[PDB]
Amino acid sequence: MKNIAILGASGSIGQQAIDVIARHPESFNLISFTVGKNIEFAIEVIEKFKPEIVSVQDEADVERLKPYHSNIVSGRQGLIDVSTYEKNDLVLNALLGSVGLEPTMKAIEAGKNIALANKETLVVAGKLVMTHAKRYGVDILPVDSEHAAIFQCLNGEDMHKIKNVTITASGGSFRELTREQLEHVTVGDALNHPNWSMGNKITIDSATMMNKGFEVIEAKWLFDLKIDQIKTILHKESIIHSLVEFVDTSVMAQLGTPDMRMPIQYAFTYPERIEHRAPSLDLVQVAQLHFQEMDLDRYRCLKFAYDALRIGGSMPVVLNAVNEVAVAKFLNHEITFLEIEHMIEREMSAHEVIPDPSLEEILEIDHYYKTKSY
Amino acid sequence: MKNIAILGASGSIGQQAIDVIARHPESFNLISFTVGKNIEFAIEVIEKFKPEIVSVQDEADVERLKPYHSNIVSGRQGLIDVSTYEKNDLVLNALLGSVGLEPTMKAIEAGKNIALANKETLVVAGKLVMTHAKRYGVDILPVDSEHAAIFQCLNGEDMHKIKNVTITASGGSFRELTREQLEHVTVGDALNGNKITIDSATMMNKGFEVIEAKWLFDLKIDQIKTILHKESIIHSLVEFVDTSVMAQLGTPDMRMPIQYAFTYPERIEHRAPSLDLVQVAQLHFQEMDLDRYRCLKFAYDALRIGGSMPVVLNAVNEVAVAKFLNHEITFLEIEHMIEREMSAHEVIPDPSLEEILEIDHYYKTKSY
Repeated sequence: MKNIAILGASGSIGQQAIDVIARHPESFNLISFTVGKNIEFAIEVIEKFKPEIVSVQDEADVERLKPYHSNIVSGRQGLIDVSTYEKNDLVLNALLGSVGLEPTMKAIEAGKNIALANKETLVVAGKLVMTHAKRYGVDILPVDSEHAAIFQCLNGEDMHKIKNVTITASGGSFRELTREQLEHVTVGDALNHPNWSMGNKITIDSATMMNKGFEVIEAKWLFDLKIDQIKTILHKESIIHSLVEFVDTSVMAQLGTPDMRMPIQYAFTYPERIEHRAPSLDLVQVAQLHFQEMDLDRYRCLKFAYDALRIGGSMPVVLNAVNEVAVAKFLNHEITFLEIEHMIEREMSAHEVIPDPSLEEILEIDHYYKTKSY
Repeated sequence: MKNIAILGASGSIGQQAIDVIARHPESFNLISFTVGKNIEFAIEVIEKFKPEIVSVQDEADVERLKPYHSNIVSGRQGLIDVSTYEKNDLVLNALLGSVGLEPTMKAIEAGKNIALANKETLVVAGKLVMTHAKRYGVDILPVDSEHAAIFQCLNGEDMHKIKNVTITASGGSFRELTREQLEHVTVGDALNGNKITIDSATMMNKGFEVIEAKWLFDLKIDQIKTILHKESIIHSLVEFVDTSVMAQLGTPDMRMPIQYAFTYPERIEHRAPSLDLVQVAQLHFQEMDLDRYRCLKFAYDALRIGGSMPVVLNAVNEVAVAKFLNHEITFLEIEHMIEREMSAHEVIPDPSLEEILEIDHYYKTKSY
């Protein structure tokens, strides 16, 4: 019976993680969690799971929870109180943005294994986080589909025997379009009404392939890979999630339909597996699987993520921050779709690279590109 | 540094294993081996490799070898002395037929890991072999693409968390032929040693592999599945109880499994062209058609029934393939001969090793 902490429990992944806990009261206990401003959700979680400590973003909201619980904290410190809570066995960091960076580091220092649902953490601070995890002897477990897949291919294997790792990609919303059709695509072409659904930024990143770019960067640090060991391939059906070729030329692959709960539960159970009630993949129904060569002239954003790996240092911090700014301009109809990549490329070209930047320089650089004039 | 024993070193498989050893002198050591009448080859191997003990089939060829002497034994007992040699680390059973059955059981009782280069051992006697190996904490690796795939999917995993295991199959040389077209198949058509070739066209080979997997991974019959996969790139899949699916992929190949068996559970470098999924472009999957591939269905019947039934399956298939090769019966008569002998068999529930040998000898030697 292991104690789970959830940072950012009211977001989409946090809620799926709570469902996993609810579906296995025999194996998991929610010992601690945080929310931003969704106090009603914190209330329902407290009554159902009786965590031992809970954090909110605003000091002002602590009084709302006092009638329900004896130990409420708030603010930037409250994330640390929760992430370093001494009864935690595993800390799921499903915070979005740079905010989850500090709490992860302090959790590692306290000796807690981390489940990362936060893509920024290893994109902007991959070296920093992984060296810290190795020094303190904790595991960084992915709860993302491609990294979960790679993680399962390497279970029981010696990392030194890896020849290379291939991440699959759908091709995104616009995969069917000609490169010239891409000169005329509108945000409407990617999203019918932005306010209907969640995941708008993520849809854009998948259409530009920045999403796969970020996953290449994370994989490089998560599994301590050389840059020329990390490959991609276009895979229309997204049934095969990743492949690993070993030095004997044997290739392991992880396959599945897209249930986002499976990697969450795997992170909670690793190295065990427990039952998950869900339909099984049926390859006879799938019938065919397609593969074709990644085209980096078309998906230039993925090319930029490899550039940020080659250059290293603070360059992936710039890539992530400017991508966030550019996708938001795109969503609010200020720039064309192809202007996303020119904006990123222009900012990358002018950036003066910093070392090996520290945690506070990473935050500085992140804030600068988010808030500068364009 | 691993001490390798080879039973049946004279055949192609034996020769392949010796190549593996010769190419990795830092990894392996040919410590003991077995030959059955090719004394010439056995001298060469003694010349090159420093074997400590050798067995020959005839008590009569023992003299020709003691000038070249390593310690030499012979006959049925010789196999057991090689198989259970104390310095053995892992024994490659490449004996063709029933003669490999008792040497492996006593190797298991001596605490030795087994590589099986023939499907007979676990088809006729999977129950017995696995029970022993379980009691003695011993690895059992069939030198086979599909089983090497499954073993790799299980790296770092719990066999108890298996939901399903799926074996893939191309469909064989006649996959694009209709059951009506099979009426006019010929030996020449089908040859494109020789018995193993027919078993692939007929799908008996995947049938045998289904039977081995059941016992190897201690699976219930509904947990062992097959699919038709034309490109033979995915070699097997394992679904776990969380519904995650692991698969092993590659170009179809045979140099890799012996080497895999020798290094298991380690991997070492192998120089061959890498799988290129961009060039393959497409992977196809279809439901397995048991009315087209009746030999596969017979394998499953033998599992459901259990006991001596798989012994009969294997024996009659060998007789039938050989009579097809000698042009006494049609390609389709293979499946009919198997069916009838199966339908008439009176099954023995938990046969001893001795009863397995009698049943196999009976169906091999009776007239039809």
